[PDB]
Amino acid sequence: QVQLVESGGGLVQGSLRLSCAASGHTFNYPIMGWFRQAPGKEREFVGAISWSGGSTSYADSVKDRFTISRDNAKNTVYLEMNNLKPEDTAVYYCAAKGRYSGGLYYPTNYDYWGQGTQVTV
Amino acid sequence: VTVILNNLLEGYDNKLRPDIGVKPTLIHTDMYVNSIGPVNAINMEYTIDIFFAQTWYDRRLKFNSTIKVLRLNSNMVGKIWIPDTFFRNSKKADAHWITTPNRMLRIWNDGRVLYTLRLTIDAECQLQLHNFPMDEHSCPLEFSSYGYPREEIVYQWKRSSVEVGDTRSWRLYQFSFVGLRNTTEVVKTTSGDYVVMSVYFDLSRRMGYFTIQTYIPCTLIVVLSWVSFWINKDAVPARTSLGITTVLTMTTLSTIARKSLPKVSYVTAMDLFVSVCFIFVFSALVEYGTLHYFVSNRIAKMDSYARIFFPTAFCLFNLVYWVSYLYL
Amino acid sequence: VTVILNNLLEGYDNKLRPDIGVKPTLIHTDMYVNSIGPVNAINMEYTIDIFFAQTWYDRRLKFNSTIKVLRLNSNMVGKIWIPDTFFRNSKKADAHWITTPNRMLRIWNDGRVLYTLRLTIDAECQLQLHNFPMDEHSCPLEFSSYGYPREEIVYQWKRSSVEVGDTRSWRLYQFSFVGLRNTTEVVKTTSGDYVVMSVYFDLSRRMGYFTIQTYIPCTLIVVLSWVSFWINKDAVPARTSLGITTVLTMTTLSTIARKSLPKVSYVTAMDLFVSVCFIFVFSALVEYGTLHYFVSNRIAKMDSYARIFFPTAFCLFNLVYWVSYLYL
Amino acid sequence: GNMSFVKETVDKLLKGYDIRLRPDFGGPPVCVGMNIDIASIDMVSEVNMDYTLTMYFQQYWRDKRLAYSGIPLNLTLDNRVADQLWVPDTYFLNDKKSFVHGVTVKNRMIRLHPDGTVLYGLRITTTAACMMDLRRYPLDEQNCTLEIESYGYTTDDIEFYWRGGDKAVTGVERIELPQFSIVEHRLVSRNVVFATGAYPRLSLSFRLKRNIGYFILQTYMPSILITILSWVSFWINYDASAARVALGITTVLTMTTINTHLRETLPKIPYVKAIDMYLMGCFVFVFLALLEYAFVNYIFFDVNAIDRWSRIVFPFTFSLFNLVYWLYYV
Amino acid sequence: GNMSFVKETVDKLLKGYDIRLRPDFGGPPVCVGMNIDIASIDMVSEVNMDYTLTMYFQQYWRDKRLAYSGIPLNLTLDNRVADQLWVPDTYFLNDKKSFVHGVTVKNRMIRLHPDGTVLYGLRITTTAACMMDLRRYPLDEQNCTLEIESYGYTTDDIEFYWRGGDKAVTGVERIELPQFSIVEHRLVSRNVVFATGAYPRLSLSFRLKRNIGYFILQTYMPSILITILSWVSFWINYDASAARVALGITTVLTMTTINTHLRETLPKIPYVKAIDMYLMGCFVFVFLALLEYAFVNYIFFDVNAIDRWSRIVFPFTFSLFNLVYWLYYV
Amino acid sequence: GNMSFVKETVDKLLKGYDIRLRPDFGGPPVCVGMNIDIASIDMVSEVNMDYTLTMYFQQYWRDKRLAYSGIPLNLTLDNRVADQLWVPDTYFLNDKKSFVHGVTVKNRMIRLHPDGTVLYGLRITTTAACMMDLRRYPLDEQNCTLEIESYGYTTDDIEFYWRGGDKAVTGVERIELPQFSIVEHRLVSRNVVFATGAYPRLSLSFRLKRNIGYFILQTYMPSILITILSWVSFWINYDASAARVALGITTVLTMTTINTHLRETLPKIPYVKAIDMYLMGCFVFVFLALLEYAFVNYIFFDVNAIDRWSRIVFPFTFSLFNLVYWLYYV
Ligand SMILES: *[C@@H]1O[C@H](CO)[C@@H](O[C@@H]2O[C@H](CO)[C@@H](O[C@@H]3O[C@H](CO[C@H]4O[C@H](CO)[C@@H](O)[C@H](O)[C@@H]4O)[C@@H](O)[C@H](O[C@H]4O[C@H](CO)[C@@H](O)[C@H](O)[C@@H]4O)[C@@H]3O)[C@H](O)[C@H]2NC(C)=O)[C@H](O)[C@H]1NC(C)=O
Ligand SMILES: *[C@@H]1O[C@H](CO)[C@@H](O[C@@H]2O[C@H](CO)[C@@H](O[C@@H]3O[C@H](CO[C@H]4O[C@H](CO)[C@@H](O)[C@H](O)[C@@H]4O)[C@@H](O)[C@H](O[C@H]4O[C@H](CO)[C@@H](O)[C@H](O)[C@@H]4O)[C@@H]3O)[C@H](O)[C@H]2NC(C)=O)[C@H](O)[C@H]1NC(C)=O
Ligand SMILES: *[C@@H]1O[C@H](CO)[C@@H](O[C@@H]2O[C@H](CO)[C@@H](O[C@@H]3O[C@H](CO[C@H]4O[C@H](CO)[C@@H](O)[C@H](O)[C@@H]4O)[C@@H](O)[C@H](O[C@H]4O[C@H](CO)[C@@H](O)[C@H](O)[C@@H]4O)[C@@H]3O)[C@H](O)[C@H]2NC(C)=O)[C@H](O)[C@H]1NC(C)=O
Ligand SMILES: *[C@@H]1O[C@H](CO)[C@@H](O[C@@H]2O[C@H](CO)[C@@H](O)[C@H](O)[C@H]2NC(C)=O)[C@H](O)[C@H]1NC(C)=O
Ligand SMILES: *[C@@H]1O[C@H](CO)[C@@H](O[C@@H]2O[C@H](CO)[C@@H](O)[C@H](O)[C@H]2NC(C)=O)[C@H](O)[C@H]1NC(C)=O
Ligand SMILES: *[C@@H]1O[C@H](CO)[C@@H](O)[C@H](O)[C@H]1NC(C)=O
Ligand SMILES: *[C@@H]1O[C@H](CO)[C@@H](O)[C@H](O)[C@H]1NC(C)=O
Repeated sequence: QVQLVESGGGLVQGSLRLSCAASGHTFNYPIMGWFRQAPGKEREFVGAISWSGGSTSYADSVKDRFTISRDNAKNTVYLEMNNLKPEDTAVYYCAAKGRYSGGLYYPTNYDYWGQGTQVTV
Repeated sequence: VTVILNNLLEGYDNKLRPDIGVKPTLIHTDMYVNSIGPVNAINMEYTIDIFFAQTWYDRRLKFNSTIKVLRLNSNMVGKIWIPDTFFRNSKKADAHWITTPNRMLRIWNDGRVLYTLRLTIDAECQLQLHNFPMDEHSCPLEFSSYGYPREEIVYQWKRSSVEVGDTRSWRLYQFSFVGLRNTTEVVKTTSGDYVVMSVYFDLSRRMGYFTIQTYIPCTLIVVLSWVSFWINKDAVPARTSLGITTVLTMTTLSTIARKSLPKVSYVTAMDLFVSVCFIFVFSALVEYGTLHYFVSNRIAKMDSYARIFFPTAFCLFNLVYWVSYLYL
Repeated sequence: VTVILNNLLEGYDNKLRPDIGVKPTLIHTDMYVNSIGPVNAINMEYTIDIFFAQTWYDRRLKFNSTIKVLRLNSNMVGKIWIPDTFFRNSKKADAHWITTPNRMLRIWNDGRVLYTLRLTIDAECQLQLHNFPMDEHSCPLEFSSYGYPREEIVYQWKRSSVEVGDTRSWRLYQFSFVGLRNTTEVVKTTSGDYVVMSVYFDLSRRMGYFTIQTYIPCTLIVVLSWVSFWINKDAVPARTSLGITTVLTMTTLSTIARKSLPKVSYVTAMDLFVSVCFIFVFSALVEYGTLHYFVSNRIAKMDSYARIFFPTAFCLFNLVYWVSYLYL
Repeated sequence: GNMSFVKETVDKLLKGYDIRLRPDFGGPPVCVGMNIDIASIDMVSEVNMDYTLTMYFQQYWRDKRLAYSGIPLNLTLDNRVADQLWVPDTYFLNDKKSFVHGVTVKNRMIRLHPDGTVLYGLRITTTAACMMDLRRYPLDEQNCTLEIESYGYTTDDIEFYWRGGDKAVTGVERIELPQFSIVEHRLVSRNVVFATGAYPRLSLSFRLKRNIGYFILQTYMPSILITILSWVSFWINYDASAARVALGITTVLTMTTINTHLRETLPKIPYVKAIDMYLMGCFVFVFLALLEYAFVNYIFFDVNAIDRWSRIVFPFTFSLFNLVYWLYYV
Repeated sequence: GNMSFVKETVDKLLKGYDIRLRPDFGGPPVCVGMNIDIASIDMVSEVNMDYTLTMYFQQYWRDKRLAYSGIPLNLTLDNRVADQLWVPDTYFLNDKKSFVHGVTVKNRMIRLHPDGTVLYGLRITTTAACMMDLRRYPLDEQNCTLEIESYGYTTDDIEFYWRGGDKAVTGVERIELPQFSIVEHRLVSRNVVFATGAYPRLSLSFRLKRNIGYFILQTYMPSILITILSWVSFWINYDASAARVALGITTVLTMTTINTHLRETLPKIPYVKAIDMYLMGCFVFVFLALLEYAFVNYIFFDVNAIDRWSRIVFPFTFSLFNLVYWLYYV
Repeated sequence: GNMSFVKETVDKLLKGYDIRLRPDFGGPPVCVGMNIDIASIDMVSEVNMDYTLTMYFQQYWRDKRLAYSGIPLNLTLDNRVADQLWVPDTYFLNDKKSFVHGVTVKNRMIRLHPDGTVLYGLRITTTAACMMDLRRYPLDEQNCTLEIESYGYTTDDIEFYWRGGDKAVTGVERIELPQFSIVEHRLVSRNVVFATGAYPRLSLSFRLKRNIGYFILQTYMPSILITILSWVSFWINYDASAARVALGITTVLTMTTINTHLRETLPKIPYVKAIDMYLMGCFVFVFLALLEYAFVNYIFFDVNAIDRWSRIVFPFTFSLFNLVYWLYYV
C-alpha cells in the first residue's frame, strides 16, 4: 500500500515546483510518473522518474521545460515546471508504478494515484 | 534379425503406453548405487551415481525367433515407448553421453523390456542441523511417473531393490553410511494420485574433524583464562593482557567454527558450545576487574572462589552438554 | 542465383576433402586477436577472443556467373566440406551463437572458399612461477587438423598472419603484452604426422601491485623489529611485546602473500622474500632474549652490534635479492 | 481398449493440425488457466538479488481442433506429442535462468480431453530476480515476485487467469528456507500495456521475513561484549598505563576483526544497514574509550572525576544508542 | 477468420523461399532498424571487467518476398517459423557469453506485415566486456559499451540504424545497480572498416558512477580512526615504555588486518588506486609513530620537545595528506 | 583420384548399413583395441576427490561390413560420418563430467581401411573421481584410476585390450602437476561381473606423490619458530610478569591465526592428518608454556628450579614429538 499526496500547484499566469509525498511500501513501486488530465481529454503523460538511481524521462511537449527530481530520504518527488504555457491547464496527478508494470506512458499500468491538483495558467 | 527389428517398429505407436485402456502398466524398478557423492550441507543436497533399471511388459514388441533377446542401440530407445520416470527431489540430474549415450535397451521374445540408464543425481535433502556436528540425517530419493497416475502406471520394487557397492569407494568423506530402506507410497496432487518410490539413506556425521578443530582449542583457551586466577593481583598488566587476548583468541575461533554451515537461525550444538566458552573467557576478565577495584579500594578472596567456581562450572557445563547431545 | 546454389550442392560429397587423392589441401589461415582475456595463474590458462579465418580451394564449387562472390548463410556451412581445425592446447573453446551463428561463408567463382568464425578460447599455458612476481611467460596457441595428416592437409600463414588490436582494450590487467611470434612445425603422433601452427604471446607480469601489497609492509615490519634495539634493555615488557607482535604481524602478511598463486612446490621469489623477512623479526626477539639473560646474570654490548649487523644484513640481502631477480 | 482405434483417433487429430495458429484464431481470445504446485525454494541470494524456484507449472485451455469423440477417456500422451500441439507462449518476465528437467525424460505432461481441453504440465527450475530493500537488514521483509506473461500474443488473442482462485498455488507451507520464513503469498491478475499492445499478466509474490536469531548470536553479542569489555578499563587504576592502553587497542583490534568478517557476506549497498550502524557505533565507543584514557593520563601528569564521569556516561550512552537503534529498525 | 485461408497464405510465402539469400539480393542494402528494451543489468564485475545485460532485442526490416495480400492483419506467428525466414546476422562484438532464454519456449517473436515488414524480437542475456580505468577507484566513472555489428554482410548488403532516434533504447531508468548509478546512456551509429570491408556498427554505451558511500564507511573511517588512535601515544608519558610500544605495533597490527581484507575484492592492477594510496599512507603514519617513540626513548636514556613537535606535525601532515589525496581524486 | 569413384564406394558401404547391429552380430565378440595419448592433467582436487584429464582416446576394431576393394588408400572421412557407423559403447565408470571438444568442429576422427578396420579417435576432457587416503597428508601417495568399460555389450559381444601392450598409453612424462609428481602408471585388463553379465574392463591408474616443499615452508616452519619463540619466556626473568604473560598468549594468538588459515584448504576428514597432528601438537606446547609460568608465579608468591626443569624438558619433548611424528609419516 502506497499513499500519494501532491502539493504546490497554484494559479498563476512562471516557475512552479510540485512536490509529491509518498508513504508506505514505496520500494515495491520505485517509478513515479506525473500525469495531467485536461477537461474533455484523456489523462496525459508528462514525466516518469525512478525512486532509486534518478534517471529521468520526459514527454516531447514538456521536454527541456519541466524537470523532476526525487530523494529517497525525504520520500518525496519534486516536479519543477518552468516557462508555463496556456496548454498546461490540467489537473496534475502523481502516480506510482510497479517495477514490472510495463510502459511508463500508459496510466493504466500505475496502481496508486494522488488526489490531483488543479492548475490553471 | 534386421527384418525382425523392422517389423517391431512398423505399425508401432510410441505415444501410447502398453495396455493404454486395458490395465495399469506394472513397472519393476531396481537401483544400483554406484557411489554417493559429497553431501553439500550449505545447499542441503547430495550427489548420487546410480544405474537406474526399469522393467515393463509391452506386448507390441513380441517376436517369434530363435534369438530370445535383442540388445539394441541407444538410438532405438526413442523409437519405442519409454516410461516418464522422474525424480521428485532432484535439483539437477544428468545422463552421461561419453563416449556414447549410456543407455541400455534389451527386448526379449516374451515382450519384456529392460531399460537401464546411468544417472548422476543431485537430490534435495533437507538437513535439520540441530545437534551439529552430532546430527544424524536421512536423505531420501523419490521417483515416480510424471504424467501417468496410479490408474495408468504402477511402480514396484524388485527382489533386489537397492544394491550398494563396497561403500569404501563412496565419496562420503564427512558422513558415514549406516542405514538403507525402501518405501512405496501414493501422493495425491492436483493432477491426480501418483505412486512414489522412496529410498532413504541414513547418514551420521563424523565428529573427528570438528572436535579437533573447535572443541579442543576452545576448551584450552578457557583453561588459559583460569591461568589469570593464579597470577597474583598486583600484576595488573599481566592479568589484564591475558584476559583480553584470550577473548580475542576466542573471537578468532568463533568465526572459523561456523565456516561451513548455512545461515540457519536455530542454535546448533557447535554454536552453543562456542558461545558458552566465549562467556567464560569474558567473565574471567570481568572477575579480575571486580577484584582489582575492591582490592585497590569475602570479596578480597575472590581469587580463591574463582579457582574453584570457574573450573567446576565449566566441567558441569561440559557434563550436561555432552550428555544432552550424545544420548538424546 | 538460386539455381547457382542448387547446382553447387547437387552432386557434392561433403565427406571428401577437395583433391582427396590428387594432392594435399593447402589451407591459408590468419588470426585477428580481438582481445586477450585475463590470465588465470591458478589454472595456468588464459582467455583469448579471435576471428579465426581459413582459406582453401575447392574446385567442386566453381560457378560461371556475372556475380564473382557468394556471401552465404551459416546454415550453408554444413552442406559443404569444412577443415577439421582444432586447437591442441584449448581446455575449453566456444563459438558464439547470438543472435545467429557467428560464422561467415563466402564462395568465389574461382572456387576459393573463405570461412571465418568467431571463437573464444581458454587455452592452456603452463606457467613457470619461478622469480614471481618478476616472472615472464610466453603463452602459446597451437592449432592443427585433427584427422588429416600432413600428407592430406597443410596449413600456411598468410601475409598478415596475426593481427592485434589497440592492446588497450585487452583484458590483461595483470600482465603486459610485449611480444608476438608465429611458428610452423610438424608433430609426430600415433595416428601420423600433423602440421601444427603455433602463436606465442609474450607476457610480462607487472609488479606494481605486489610491491605495494607485500614488499613495503614486510620491509617496514622488519624495520620495526630493529626499533627494539634502541629501546633500553630494562624495559622488558616493551621490547618483548614489540618483538612478538611483529612476528604476529609478519604471520598475517605471509598468509596474504600467496593468496593467488597455485600450490607450486618450488620457492618463488615472493615466498623467499617473505620467509627471509620472517627470520629477521624472529631473530630480533631471540636477540633480546639472549641479551636479557646474560645481562640479568662483548655480550653486554649486543645492542650496539645488533644496531649495525641487522640493518646491514637486511640491506645486503635486498641487494642480492633484487639483482638476482631483476637481471637474471 | 483397441490401441489401433486410439492410434487412428490421435492421427486424425494431428492430421492437418497447424501449430502456428492459436485456438480460435481470428476470434475471441483463448482463456488459459494456470495453477502452480511449488516443489521447493532452493536458494535466496542477497548478493545476486534473486531466488531459485522449483515448481510444477500447469496450464489449462480448450482447443476445439483437438476435440475427439467415441473415446470416453482422458488421453495421457507421451511428452513428445507436445511438439505437435499448440501451447501458450508463456514466459517469466523477471527470471534470470530457467530450465526444464530432462531426467529421465523431459518432465512434461500432455493430457487431452474429449471436448478439446488440454492439460500441459512442466517441472521448471527458475531463477527469478528479486530486488531487496536492505535498509532494515537483517530485520528486513522482502516481497519477491514471479511474473507470468505471454510473450507474443496480446490480450486480444490470449487471456490468463488463476485456475482455482486463491487455491491456484499450493505447496507454500512445505517451503523451508533456512534464513527466511514465508509470511504470506499473494496472487495478482492484471493487464500490462506496452508499445506493441496490452498483455495479460499473472503475478505470484512471496513476503519473506528474515530470521534474526543467527545474526543476534553471531554478530551483535560479540560486539556488545567487546564494548562492555572496554568499559573494564575505567575500573582499572589510572597509573596502570600499560594495562589500560593494552586493553584499549586490543578491543579496537578485536572490533576490526569482527567487522572484517561480517561485511563480506553482503553486497556493497551505499545506504546504512542496521548491522552497518551497529558495528560502526561499537567501533566508535571503543575508540572513545582509549581517547578517554589519553585525557586522563595527560591531566594526571579531577583525574578521578574524569574516570567517574566516563563510567556513568559510557554505559548510559551505549544503552541509549542501542535503544534508539532497536526502536528505529523494529 | 478462415484459418485454412491464412494457412495457405503462409505456405505460399514459404514456398520457394530461400533463407540463404538476403532481401534485395544483388541490389540496394537492406536497412535494419533496431530498438532495445532493457530488462535489467544483473552484475558489474570489476575483476572480470564485464557486465551482464538482459534486454528485449528487436529488429525491423522489409522483405518483399514475405509480402502478402488479402489479409489486413499483422500475423504473429510461432517462434519456430523464424528458422524458415531470413534474419540479419547480428552479433555483439564485445560480448563474452550470451544466450537466449528458452523457458517455457524460445523467447523469440516473429510478426509479419502485409507490405513485407518483419519484426524479430529476442530476449537475450549477454555478458559484455567493459575495460575499466580504476586509477580513480573507488571514485571512478566507467563507460561500458555494447557493440552491435553484422558479422558477414558488409555495408553494401546491410545497414543499421536506431529505430526511434534517441528513443530506440528504453528501460534505462529502471536499472538499479547496488554499486553504480547510470549517469547517462548514448546511442552511436557508425561504419567500421576491416580487411574484408566496411561493416555497419551500432553502439550503446552507459556511463556508470560508482557509489562512494560503502567504501567511505567500510574502509576510510577505520583507517582514519586507527591513525588518530596512534596519535594518542604522544599524549602518553614518555616513561610508559610498555604502554606506548604496545600502542604502536597494535595499531600497526590493526592496519595490516584492515589492509589484508580490503585489497582482496579487486584485480591486480599495477597502477595506484585512490584506495591503494590511502591505505599505504595510513600504514606509513602509524609506522612513523612507533619510530617517533624510538627516537624519544633513545634520547631520553628536548625529549619533551620532540614529543611536542611530533604532536603538531603528525595531525597537520595527515590532514595535508588527506587534502591532497581528496583533491587529486575528486 | 576419381572423387566420384570414391564417393560411389563410400555410398555403397553406407547403403543398407545398420548402425543398430554390432560387427559379427550373433558371432564371436568383436575385439576393440584402445590406445590413449594424454594431453594434460589439468587439475587434481582434494576437496572434490577428482582429477581432470584431457586425452586423445582412440579405438581400433574390424568391421567387415565397411570393407572396400579397389581403393589402395586409407579413407580419412569427415567426423560427421561417424554418426552413420557403428562405434563401441565405451564409457568411463568413474567419470563425473566429460565432454568432447567441438571447436572448430567435433574433435573426432574416422579412418577406414580396405579390410574393414576402423580407427575412431576422440579428444575428451573428463573429470574422474579418485578417492584419496589423506591419513598421511601431505606426505601421502595417491592411486587415481580411469576405468574403461562397455555399457551394454557384455564379453560375449565385445572385448577390450590395450593396443601396443604397455605402450598403449603415452604422454605421461609430459604431465606437469604443480602439486604432484607422476611416480608410475599401470595398465590393467580384466573382466567385471555384474547382475546383467560379465563386461570387459580396462583400467589406467596413476600413482601420484604430493610435493612436500610447499607445506614445509608454508606451514611447518612458522609453527616450529613460534614454539621456539615460546621457549624464550623461560630465559626471561620470573619477575617480568607482564613480559612473560604477554609472550604467552600472543604466541597462542599467533598459533591460532596460523591454524585458521591452514585447515581451510582441505575437506573435513575425521581422521588425523599429519598436518593436523603437528598443528595441534604445537598449540598444546605453547598452551603448556603459559601454564608453566602460572605455576612459577604462584609458587614464587625452587622457582628457579621449575624454570630450569621446563627449559630442559620442553625442547627435548618437542624434539621427541617431531621425531615420532616424522618417522610415523615417512
Ligand atoms: C509485492 O509487490 C507487488 C507490486 O507492488 C504487489 O502487487 C500488487 O498487489 C495488489 C493487491 O495486493 C494489486 O492490486 C490489485 O490489482 C488488481 C488488478 O487491477 C488492474 O487491472 C484491472 C483490470 O483487470 C484494472 O481495472 C485496474 O485498474 C488495474 O489496472 C485489481 O483488480 C484489484 O482490485 C481488487 O481489490 C481492490 C482493493 O485492493 C478493490 O477495490 C477492487 O474492487 C478489487 O476487488 C487490486 O487493486 C496490484 O495491482 C499489484 N501490483 C502489481 C504491480 O502487481 C504485491 O501485492 C506485493 N506482495 C506482497 C506479499 O507484499
Ligand atoms: C564511451 O566511449 C565511446 C567511444 O569509445 C563513445 O562513443 C562515441 O560517441 C560520440 C558521440 O558522443 C561519437 O561521435 C560521433 O561520431 C559519429 C560517427 O560518424 C562517423 O561516420 C560518418 C558517416 O556516417 C563519418 O562521416 C564520420 O567521419 C565518422 O566516421 C559522427 O557522425 C558524429 O558527428 C555528429 O556530431 C558532431 C559533433 O559532435 C557534428 O559535428 C556532426 O556534424 C554530427 O552531427 C559524432 O562525431 C563517436 O564516434 C563515438 N565513438 C565510437 C568509437 O563509437 C561513447 O559516447 C562513450 N559513452 C559515454 C556514455 O560517454
Ligand atoms: C591402483 O589400484 C588398483 C586397484 O587395486 C590397481 O589395479 C590392480 O592392478 C593389479 C596389478 O598391479 C591387478 O592384478 C592383476 O590382475 C590381472 C587381471 O586378473 C583378473 O582377470 C583374470 C582373467 O583375465 C582372472 O584370471 C583373474 O582372477 C582376475 O579376475 C591378472 O591377470 C594379473 O596377473 C598377472 O600378475 C600376477 C602377479 O601380480 C601373476 O601371478 C600372473 O601370472 C599374471 O602375470 C594381476 O593379478 C589387479 O587386478 C588390479 N585391480 C583392479 C581392481 O584394477 C592398480 O594397479 C593400482 N595402481 C597403482 C599405480 O598403484
Ligand atoms: C478427465 O478429466 C476431466 C477434467 O479434469 C474430468 O472432469 C472432472 O471430473 C471430476 C470428477 O472426476 C469433477 O469433479 C470435475 O468437475 C470434472 N471437470 C470437468 C471440467 O469436467 C473427467 O472426470 C476425467 N475423466 C476421466 C475418465 O478420468
Ligand atoms: C501492424 O503493424 C503496423 C506497424 O506497427 C501498424 O502500422 C502502424 O499503425 C499505427 C496505428 O495503429 C500508425 O500510427 C503507424 O504509423 C503505422 N506504421 C506503419 C509503418 O504503417 C499497423 O497498424 C498494424 N496493424 C494491425 C492490424 O495491428
Ligand atoms: C525393498 O527391497 C527389498 C529387497 O529385497 C524387497 O524385498 C522389498 O519388497 C522392497 N520393499 C517394497 C515396499 O517394495
Ligand atoms: C608469420 O607471419 C608473418 C606476417 O607477415 C608472415 O610473413 C610469416 O611468413 C609468418 N611465418 C610463418 C612461419 O608462416
